[PDB]
Amino acid sequence: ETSYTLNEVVPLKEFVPEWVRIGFSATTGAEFAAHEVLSWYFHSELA
Amino acid sequence: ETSYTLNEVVPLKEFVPEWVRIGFSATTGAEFAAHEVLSWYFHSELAGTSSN
Amino acid sequence: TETTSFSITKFGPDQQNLIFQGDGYTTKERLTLTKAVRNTVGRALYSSPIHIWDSKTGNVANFVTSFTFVIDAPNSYNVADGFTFFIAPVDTKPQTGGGYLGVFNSKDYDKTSQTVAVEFDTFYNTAWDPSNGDRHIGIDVNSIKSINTKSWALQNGKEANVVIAFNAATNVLTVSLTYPN
Amino acid sequence: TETTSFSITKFGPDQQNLIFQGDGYTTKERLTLTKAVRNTVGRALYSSPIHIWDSKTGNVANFVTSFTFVIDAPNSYNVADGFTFFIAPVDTKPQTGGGYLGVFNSKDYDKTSQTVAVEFDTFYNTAWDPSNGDRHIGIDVNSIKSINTKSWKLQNGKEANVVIAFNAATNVLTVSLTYP
Ligand SMILES: CC(=O)N[C@@H]1[C@@H](O)[C@H](O[C@@H]2O[C@H](CO[C@H]3O[C@H](CO)[C@@H](O)[C@H](O)[C@@H]3O[C@@H]3O[C@H](CO)[C@@H](O[C@@H]4O[C@H](CO)[C@H](O)[C@H](O)[C@H]4O)[C@H](O)[C@H]3NC(C)=O)[C@@H](O)[C@H](O[C@H]3O[C@H](CO)[C@@H](O)[C@H](O)[C@@H]3O[C@@H]3O[C@H](CO)[C@@H](O[C@@H]4O[C@H](CO)[C@H](O)[C@H](O)[C@H]4O)[C@H](O)[C@H]3NC(C)=O)[C@@H]2O)[C@@H](CO)O[C@H]1O
Ligand SMILES: [Ca+2]
Ligand SMILES: [Ca+2]
Ligand SMILES: [Mn+2]
Ligand SMILES: [Mn+2]
Repeated sequence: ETSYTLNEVVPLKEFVPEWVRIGFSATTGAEFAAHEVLSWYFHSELA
Repeated sequence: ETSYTLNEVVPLKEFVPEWVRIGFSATTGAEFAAHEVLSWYFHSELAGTSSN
Repeated sequence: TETTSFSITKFGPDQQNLIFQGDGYTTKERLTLTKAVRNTVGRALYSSPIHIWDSKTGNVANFVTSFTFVIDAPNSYNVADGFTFFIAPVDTKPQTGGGYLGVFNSKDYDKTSQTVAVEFDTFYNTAWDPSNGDRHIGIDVNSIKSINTKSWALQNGKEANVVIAFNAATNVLTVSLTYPN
Repeated sequence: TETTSFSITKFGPDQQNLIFQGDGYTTKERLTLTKAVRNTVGRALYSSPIHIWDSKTGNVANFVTSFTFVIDAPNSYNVADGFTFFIAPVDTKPQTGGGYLGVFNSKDYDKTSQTVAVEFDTFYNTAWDPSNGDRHIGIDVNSIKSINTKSWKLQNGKEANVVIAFNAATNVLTVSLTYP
């Protein structure tokens, strides 16, 4: 049922190097929870 | 337009590990030539559910 | 043209095409980044570098990614810190934990960071999170203080499917979280 | 399911998703494996490992690769040694050069190499090559002496397009080389 969306103009080229690595991070501090990923799909194309 | 095709049954899981790296090699020795690649496309798909 | 694609539907014990950092490991068909233990970091990165823009040409990449994750906390109030999909330099190693979500080290813009991350933040860090104190989705560019955020109700233990897309023609980055209930 | 794909239509000078070995590098949008120079070896490997089979289910993967390549000999006679597309363990390193194509070290079957290669051999080596002396495409599993060969006439300086496909259901490896 429930969905959430966010959109922003983020000129990526101005912030990140031409080659990058992508992935996931998760942390806990004084409080905690397990963070687990079940599947992942990615596709990119540079003309 | 001239083509050559070759087919062979080769049972891969007998010859390669589960995880591999793919690539090109080219050598020259006493005799030689430039060996280049101009483009490459790859796609693999493992069921790990069905078979295909 | 250059294209990079991959999909891992069930992660498995020797998932050699992922780089695991901190406490990330794969277990029981899942990528487990953190266990419900206090104060740890876990990260996982796709093995190949991907070309996101080209200097010669000015061309930036279009991309799309989707993944389903589970945050499993002890109860709905003691949950922290969150989860992130980030894009960083090729040699990125874990940064500050806790509320910095292992990707950043500060609330002020730091051009050296070179990290854009979409976060699913479950803990209100008064020094930089929105004044409503809600759990939230956000886009972080080079700082843990998000340039935009949307409030989100965490459903503890439920799977959430996320799509993140970047349209290079408009530079709009879009993220959708949907709980299948 | 696990899939892995990429395409590189033109190789840039900083091609970070490939691992380069020996003399390989990218120059003027091409990947250069050897130059028209004596005794070198060049290899380029895609950076991710590829889950080609799974010992838990026993499933094997289907795959297609296609590439355009060029051999550019001094002239059509004095040409050696050839080019290879290979699948090897994740830690693969260059093996013996010359007629071993930087990928095998023996004419004899070695199960520890764990490489299968599709070669496009432009030099005849008496000890393991088709006695007819022809240049040829071969399918090599763990030795440089192919389990199957096909003669092929080299058109020097011409772009060849090859498709290599593997069908897990029949375990058939297909290779097609076509000159336009
Ligand atoms: C106001 C004040 O100053 N209070 C002091 C605290 O400064 C002091 O330590 C900090 O505690 C923070 C939270 O304090 C809570 O308690 C006080 C009063 O008891 C409350 O006033 C305060 O509001 C906090 O309540 C906690 O609040 C949070 C929200 O802020 C609640 O979560 C939700 O909140 C929303 C909105 O309020 C809503 O109500 C939800 O329903 C609710 O659940 C939470 O329920 C409530 N309970 C607790 C137990 O706080 C901590 O946030 C602060 O930071 C650590 O933890 C957070 C969360 O995981 C991280 O985001 C943060 O970055 C940081 O992470 C790492 O934590 C570890 C462990 O503490 C740190 O490691 C230790 O660090 C030491 C030096 O700092 C040494 O290195 C040591 O070896 C090492 O083990 C690590 O450094 C942190 N990393 C980083 C980068 O920061 C921090 O702990 C507390 C201590 O009791 O006392 C208060 O009075
Ligand atoms: Ca927080
Ligand atoms: Ca030969
Ligand atoms: Mn936040
Ligand atoms: Mn041969």
